[PDB]
Amino acid sequence: GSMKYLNVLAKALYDNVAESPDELSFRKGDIMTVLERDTQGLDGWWLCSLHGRQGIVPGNRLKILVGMYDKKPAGEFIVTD
Repeated sequence: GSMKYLNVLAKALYDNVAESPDELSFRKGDIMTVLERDTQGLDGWWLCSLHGRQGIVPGNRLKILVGMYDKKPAGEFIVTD
């Protein structure tokens, strides 16, 4: 239905440390779900979710992996045109 998320994940190829709580701290080998891309108007920065938080992550350090095919059916949203 309407208002569905991407529900694709990506594996970190490189590690980082986050200086802000709005930024995600991840390490190489870890996997996070990508919710949307270019989330701050910055090309290549994706809004990912990991460890109970969501935050900005440089997608240039991630590799997209389809880890889930089954997912919520969603669709619970108002009508839109």
